[PDB]
Amino acid sequence: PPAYTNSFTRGVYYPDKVFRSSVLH
Amino acid sequence: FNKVTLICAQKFNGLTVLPPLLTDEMI
Amino acid sequence: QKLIANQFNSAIGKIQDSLSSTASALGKLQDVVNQNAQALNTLVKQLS
Amino acid sequence: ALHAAYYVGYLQPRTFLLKYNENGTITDAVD
Amino acid sequence: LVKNKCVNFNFNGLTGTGVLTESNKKFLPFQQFGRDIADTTDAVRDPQTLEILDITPCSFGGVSVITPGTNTSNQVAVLYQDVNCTEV
Ligand SMILES: *[C@@H]1O[C@H](CO)[C@@H](O)[C@H](O)[C@H]1NC(C)=O
Ligand SMILES: *[C@@H]1O[C@H](CO)[C@@H](O)[C@H](O)[C@H]1NC(C)=O
Ligand SMILES: *[C@@H]1O[C@H](CO)[C@@H](O)[C@H](O)[C@H]1NC(C)=O
Repeated sequence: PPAYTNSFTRGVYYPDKVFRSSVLH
Repeated sequence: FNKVTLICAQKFNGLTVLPPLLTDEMI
Repeated sequence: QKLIANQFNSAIGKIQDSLSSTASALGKLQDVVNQNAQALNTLVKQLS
Repeated sequence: ALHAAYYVGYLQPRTFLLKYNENGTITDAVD
Repeated sequence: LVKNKCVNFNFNGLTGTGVLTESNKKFLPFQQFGRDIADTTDAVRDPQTLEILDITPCSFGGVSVITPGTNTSNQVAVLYQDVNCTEV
């Protein structure tokens, strides 16, 4: 049986190769 | 002048920002 | 006279503090500066 | 390798608000 | 590669036209471009040798023509707004 659990915040990844800085995007 | 706040960031497309005739030193 | 001077000298002081401890006094000025810049970015983004 | 946890999510078309940092590393995000 | 001098360019199919300079903009190992609040290409990294080049628009400026009224002289003094005096 699948035992769920709480992802929290994981799973973010640089959506592109662009660089930015200090910029909420 | 501290409590208030890129200038060339919006100058990419002809959007220039002519300096004011009176300078914050004169004012 | 003496009293008033103090009241006035004191009174000046608080302004520094009113200004130092608070960013919300200058909202007006602070705003204009936004709305402009605010309106530029919009203008720029329109390029894309 | 048979003689250890692991997980699975599923990606969804969310829109996030990233926050890059000076070095350019995402230091936070908001769904 | 040329520097400090307005050039057309293409990098890796990224194109644009600018002044490619030397920049401390520490790009990420896999990061290709840079960009900027206005969403305008800024730094790049030289695909061959890996380094952070700025970019920079060309010049613009208006051209203002200062004149005492033609009634007085014919002598005008141009003013090139917002450049450093070379590209003249
Ligand atoms: C970037 O990395 C360098 C490495 O030492 C560090 O000094 C600097 O504080 C870092 N800045 C950010 C915003 O990550
Ligand atoms: C300017 O020159 C015109 C002729 O071009 C003349 O009519 C006028 O008197 C001059 N202005 C003054 C202030 O003298
Ligand atoms: C102007 O250009 C010269 C190069 O001739 C450069 O050394 C100087 O830093 C520049 N200064 C300004 C204010 O643009």
